[PDB]
Amino acid sequence: QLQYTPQNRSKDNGRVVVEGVGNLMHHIARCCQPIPGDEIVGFITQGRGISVHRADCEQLAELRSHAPERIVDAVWGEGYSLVVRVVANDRSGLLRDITTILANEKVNVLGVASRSDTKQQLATIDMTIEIYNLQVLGRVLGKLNQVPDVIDARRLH
Amino acid sequence: RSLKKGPFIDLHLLKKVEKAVESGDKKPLRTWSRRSTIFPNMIGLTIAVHNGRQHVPVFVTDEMVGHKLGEFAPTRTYR
Amino acid sequence: AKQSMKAREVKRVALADKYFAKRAELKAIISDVNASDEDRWNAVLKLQTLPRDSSPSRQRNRCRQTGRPHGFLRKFGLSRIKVREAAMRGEIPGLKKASW
Amino acid sequence: GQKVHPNGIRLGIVKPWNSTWFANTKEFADNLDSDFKVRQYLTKELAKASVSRIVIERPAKSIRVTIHTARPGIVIGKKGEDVEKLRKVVADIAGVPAQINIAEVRKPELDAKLVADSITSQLERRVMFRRAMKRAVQNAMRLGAKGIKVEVSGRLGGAEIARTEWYREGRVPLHTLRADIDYNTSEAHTTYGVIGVKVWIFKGEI
Amino acid sequence: PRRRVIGQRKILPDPKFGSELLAKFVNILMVDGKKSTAESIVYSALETLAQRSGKSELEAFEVALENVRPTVEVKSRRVGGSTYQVPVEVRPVRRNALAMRWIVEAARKRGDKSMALRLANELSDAAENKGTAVKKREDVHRMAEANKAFA
RNA sequence: CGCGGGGUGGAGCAGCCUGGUAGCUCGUCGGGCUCAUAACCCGAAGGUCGUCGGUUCAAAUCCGGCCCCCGCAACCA
RNA sequence: AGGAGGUAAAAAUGUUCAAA
RNA sequence: AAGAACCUUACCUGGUCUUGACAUCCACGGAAGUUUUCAGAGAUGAGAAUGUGCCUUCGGGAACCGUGAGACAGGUGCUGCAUGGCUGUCGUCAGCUCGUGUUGUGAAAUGUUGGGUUAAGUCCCGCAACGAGCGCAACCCUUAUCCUUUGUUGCCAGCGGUCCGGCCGGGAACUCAAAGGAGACUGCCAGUGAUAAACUGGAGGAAGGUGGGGAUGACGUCAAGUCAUCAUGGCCCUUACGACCAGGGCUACACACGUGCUACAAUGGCGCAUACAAAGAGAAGCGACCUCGCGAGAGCAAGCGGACCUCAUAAAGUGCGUCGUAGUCCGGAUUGGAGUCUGCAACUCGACUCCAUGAAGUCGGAAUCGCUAGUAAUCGUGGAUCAGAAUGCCACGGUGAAUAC
Repeated sequence: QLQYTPQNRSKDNGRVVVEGVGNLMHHIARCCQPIPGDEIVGFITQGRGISVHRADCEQLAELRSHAPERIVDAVWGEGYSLVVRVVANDRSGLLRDITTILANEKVNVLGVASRSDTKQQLATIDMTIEIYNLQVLGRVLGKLNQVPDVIDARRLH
Repeated sequence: RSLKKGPFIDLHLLKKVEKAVESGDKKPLRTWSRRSTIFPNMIGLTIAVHNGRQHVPVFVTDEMVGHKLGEFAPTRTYR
Repeated sequence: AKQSMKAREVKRVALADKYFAKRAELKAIISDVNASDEDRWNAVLKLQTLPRDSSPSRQRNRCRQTGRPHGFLRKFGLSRIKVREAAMRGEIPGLKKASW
Repeated sequence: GQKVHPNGIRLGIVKPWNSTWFANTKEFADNLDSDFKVRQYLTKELAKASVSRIVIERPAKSIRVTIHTARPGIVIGKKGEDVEKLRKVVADIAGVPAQINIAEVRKPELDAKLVADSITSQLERRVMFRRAMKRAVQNAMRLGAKGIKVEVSGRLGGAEIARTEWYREGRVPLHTLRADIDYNTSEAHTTYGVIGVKVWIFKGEI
Repeated sequence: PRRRVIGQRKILPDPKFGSELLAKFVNILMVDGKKSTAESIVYSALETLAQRSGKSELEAFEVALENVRPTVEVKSRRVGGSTYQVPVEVRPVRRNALAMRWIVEAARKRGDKSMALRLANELSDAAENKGTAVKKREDVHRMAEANKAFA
């Protein structure tokens, strides 16, 4: 029910400075989820301007095998938006266990990417978010690797 | 269609281009001239035409010439 | 309307006469079929050098009193509101309400 | 609201245009605006001298200026002193010699404008409006005007809601074209704001 | 009018034949100001009628014109309060007038090549009172009959 | 435990019985009349036919299980 | 003018307070 | 909104300035102006040549420039239910009032009601009403007939000359042009009507009972609209809701609606030929003619700031021929290509041309609109706005009905 504001505010920009200049139309790609820290590598799509693909990655490398010349460099100016996989044992209110932590833990909860099937007692749950502060990322990983049903809860890439 | 003589452009960009020419296809341009036509000696350049708020980039290719820059930076966003 | 606008307009008039008034020549004889050489190109390229305004198309032309951009009459230089406002007063020479 | 301006509808009948002259679009609007300029400037430095109407004539590059006032003696300063002071500042605003003619009107209550601002003057004094109206009215009627009618609108007295009032005496045939219905206005500023003042005066015909 | 019992507009009779009624018949076909063409269409139809009829025209027309001319009409006057039909004697002016209106009417339909020609066919069919025009008049006759109960 | 009936547009009912092509009423929507609303008038969309599986070339329909809903029964004990 | 007989189916509703 | 590419522009994004784009006052330095280079999107910012003139009672001069400080300045910020001016409107509807008098305790009434009549509280008459005022009418403009005036760039019969073109002498009758007047008054007669108004018919008359049209819009209503034309009381912001600039937007597009254009055709399209207007507009404007281009236009270049010059062969219509009822030679949207003009500039977003392309549409549900006369209808011409940008608005004539018992 809580599932625009980012694209309306990423338009506020200042978030990327491409080869010495910002203000260029751009967007973080869905195949890397670039994070503020370890810079990036940018590619120029025909329309929709620059397509950042996070520094070092295959699809970005595939482009190198087509029009590598178009590819460009940039930084971050000023950890919004990312996904996290939390494959875990069964559930038993575990869906609450993720959320229980997340609640007033603050961070955005638009990553309704769960998938409970497999063969064994191991539901595959994923979560895209739009966490703000980089420090917040760390507290989550410590508070989410802990969970008993959880066997893995870290930066999906 | 328009202007019988002299595929028009604004000078500041012309020199901006020339400067980039001898300099080589490098860092993207800061042109605000959507009105300027695209001369052949601009191919490969990753110039970024202003867009009223955005300054969207465009990777010039041969065909992108007689066509004015504005055409590659749509203004209005829809749906 | 907004003293700034009117001042902006007269600024346009100033730059208007200051240049093209005797430097419309560029697009004139130089942007002509006689010297299609780089010279004509010099014309089309030096024209921009001239301050954006000055060029007559950039003379919005307002009412001489109220300054309302719309409904201006090139004739009296007054916006319909004022031209009427004065015409009734008996201001404008020979200008009674027509009745043909 | 919708009543035609009395002064306008009779221009080709009785009321002479206040600014007689001639020109062409090539130099018309200029003469019209400057005309307004001098009339404006005088409006300023003559409002204290009770001007009635400033007729302007534009003959042979020259700018003549007939001035109707009830008190020429104050308009003239001293031996044409302030008069010429005006012709200076006038031709200064026209870049052309101005023959400043001053004509006295000797029936101060028989003009619309004068009476009008007589009222605004009174509202400026903060005198109760109605007294002022009935005042000017009786003055006119006893001064021979076959007709008179005045109106005031706005806060008047500072009412929460604006009103409108009017008195009349004698015939004022606004539809009878030949009727010489003088008509003038003079907005009256007050602490609560602007307040309308209009005055009709009927005298003759043909 | 609610009042102005205005006198009627006198007209300008036909330039070709002498009938003023002919001219009127031109008018009730004259779309816009193309009165020239309307007139063209008129004489044409009369010419061709005079052909197959073999007769005159000034009167080869009336034997056809009479056929559709109404005898009585049914204006919906509503005496009493509630509304119903009421037959009434038709005025001679409105008689031949409305008659022409109908002829031209069926003529506007049943379009062939020429307007004039399809109309020629009409007037013929009217002479044999079998045109659609008379059928229209016949309809008015039935409305007269069924409502002949009223006055 | 038992026997019978039903689940169809947002609501109520058809149509199933006897295989191919689902209609009615209100309701929703679009326009009109009205100062405005309703009413009224014009026009329009809307239903994977409970779910799964089966039978068949084809299943709203034939057949079986499942979930729902109602009915009749649960006697001598 | 003295008098009699004939004369219109259906058509609901309008939030609260408010000025010399 | 009598015309959004920029400008406009008030909005957005971004980059910018603060006593400032606009105003005075004080002081400080300084002609103002002129030219030119870089950077920048531009604004601006940074350098550099040049200029440095009439009071010289000479801090000096007016001006103007830039600088400093502050009074201030700026606001298209809200508030039309704080306002003025202005406007629609009911509605060109004939109504709406007042004086004194009178009636009634009074709210009020009578006047204005009544019998007639009128487009009308228009008019006559009667009446506890008598008069007056706003309004009706009329006075104004336009238009219709005639006379006078004067005769170009107008017109040109009759005269003479003709390259039969008012082209040329020449003409003031004529068209016409404006100026001045005549004329129409229910004035004449018949009739009706209370010896009244007036209505009905005719005579004459260009014109007939307000001839046609316009102008002019009562007391007021809706606290209608506009505080964004303006002006204004409040309030509100004032290193920002102010000021500059660039790009953008006001042109978005599943959808709904008002007002229009253009069609669905055969009284029509198309082709060739061909006749007949009025109204206007025009100077950093209208722009002949001639040449080039398929054309929009281009080059060249008279005339004109105008009864002469230019826009400028009006179109329907007319004659002849064709298409022959099909989505068809109808339709012209859409779309590609190639262009022209405007203007720093035409992608968002102009107009117009050419080649091609060639959709919906075969007279439209319920419903509903205008219109009685040169109107409806149909046809084209023009103008303000305007660099450019009408299917809108405004204006002009052409053609030309039906019907109203």
